[PDB]
Amino acid sequence: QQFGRDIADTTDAVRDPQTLEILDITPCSFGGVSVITPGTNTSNQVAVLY
Amino acid sequence: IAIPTNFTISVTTEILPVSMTKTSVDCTMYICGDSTECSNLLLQYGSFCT
Repeated sequence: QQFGRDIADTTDAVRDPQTLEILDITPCSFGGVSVITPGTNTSNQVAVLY
Repeated sequence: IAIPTNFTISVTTEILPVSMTKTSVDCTMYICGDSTECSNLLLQYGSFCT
């Protein structure tokens, strides 16, 4: 077995042809950021939730 | 007429849902993965992701 895929058929892990090791592939785009703000009217401070 | 001479105390269970699972979808990551030009094409569709 040369590579693996998830339910969506997205390629989740591959095998290096030379070393023959198993490497998982994870998207390089974190989109789970939330910003807590008391309002620009009252302050410019924020907190960040990952 | 018919009158009751005794009583029973019945405990009965009623089951009611109150909440779902809070789910979120990163529209861009779902549609285009991490492809830059797919994302550029997706901008042409406006505010659907928002």
